[PDB]
Amino acid sequence: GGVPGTYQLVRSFLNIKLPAPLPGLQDGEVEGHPVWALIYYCMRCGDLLAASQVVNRAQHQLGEFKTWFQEYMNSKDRRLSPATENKLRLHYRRALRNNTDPYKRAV
Amino acid sequence: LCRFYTTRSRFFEAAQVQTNLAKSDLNISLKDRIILLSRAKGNASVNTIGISR
Amino acid sequence: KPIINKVASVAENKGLFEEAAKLYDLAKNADKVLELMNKLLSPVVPQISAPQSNKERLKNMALSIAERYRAQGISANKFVDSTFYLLLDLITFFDEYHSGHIDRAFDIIERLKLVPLNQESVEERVAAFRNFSDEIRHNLSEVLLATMNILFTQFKRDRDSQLRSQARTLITFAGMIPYRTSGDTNARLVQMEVLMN
Repeated sequence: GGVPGTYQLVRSFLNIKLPAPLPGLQDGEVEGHPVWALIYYCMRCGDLLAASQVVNRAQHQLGEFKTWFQEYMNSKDRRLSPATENKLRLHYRRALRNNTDPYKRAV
Repeated sequence: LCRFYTTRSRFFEAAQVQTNLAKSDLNISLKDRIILLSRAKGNASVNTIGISR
Repeated sequence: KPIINKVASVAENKGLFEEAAKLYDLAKNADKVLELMNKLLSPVVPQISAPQSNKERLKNMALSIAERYRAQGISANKFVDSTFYLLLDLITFFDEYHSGHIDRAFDIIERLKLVPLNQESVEERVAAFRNFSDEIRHNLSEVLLATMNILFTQFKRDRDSQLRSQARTLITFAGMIPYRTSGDTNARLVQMEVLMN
């Protein structure tokens, strides 16, 4: 039938492994799936582009995460700049150390 | 030789070798002479330390 | 003039330097504007100036204060003022260094006559460091390394003797100067000079 795009595959992967919505998810959905689940399993499959497409359709919801992620995809060795890397880590550590969305924590 | 120079940020010396080669009477095709010149042009357009603008 | 300093004074006491500068600058109190502007710049001198960063947002206000302070011929005492325009030059030195414009960045540091490059200047440059603002001595570590890494890159590209001589100069200067992270810095400086030979 043809290997579908990593995005549509992941979407057709979320259908199975989470049939019902978990009540602890955050930042809404994207085309019927939680935005953070798509980002994680896309990065897990190794297709950062497929993950960034997900981000582009949730620009308003994800807040400042867009400019941070777009830097991660650009910078080599899967590392951000110390300055920006510091900005996000402190934010996560500030009030998101224990968030009800595990996929958000992971990413 | 030019590859050695460039990795050592000696771009001007590489541009010199490439240019002379392009003007020479060695058996070099026109298209190769075009590549040599194009590289020299790039290498001479960037700073090389110890050499005047 | 008083209340603008009163309001500027408290906001200064509450670590709101970026505001206290705008307020003190509103009352044309350059003694305080440049003082605070020295504190906000020193931490960001070696940092990477990137769009919307805290460097751009501070550098661009400092330059908007440099023009308006030259076009209007305003200046604080030479201590506060000298350091303020000196940091602005260094901020340019790293903005050129982080961009790969090695030749251009080398020329700037040479003008400042802050780091000696010929053995003859070591005695006087070393004495000057003693009375330069600590907002400058703080960033001496990153300046020596960038300058060294600059000579370091230019070496891989007579001239060899000249770079080698300058390499030595930086080391002896750093050897006679007690400063921030002199341990890691003095070691790295010596290693980069060995690879040259």
